[PDB]
Amino acid sequence: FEEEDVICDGCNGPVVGTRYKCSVCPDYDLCSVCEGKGLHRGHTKLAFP
Ligand SMILES: [Zn+2]
Ligand SMILES: [Zn+2]
Repeated sequence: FEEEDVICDGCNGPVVGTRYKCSVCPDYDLCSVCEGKGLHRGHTKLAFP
């Protein structure tokens, strides 16, 4: 079966916990650490569990 893996665009680490996905870009996500450092805040994001 096919598996979806989310990798953080800031640090290339796996997104464990909350996923901050850009609503503008295709396929841009941040982990909570990179989100907390303020990456990519020129675009609205969705934060899902
Ligand atoms: Zn990260
Ligand atoms: Zn974006």
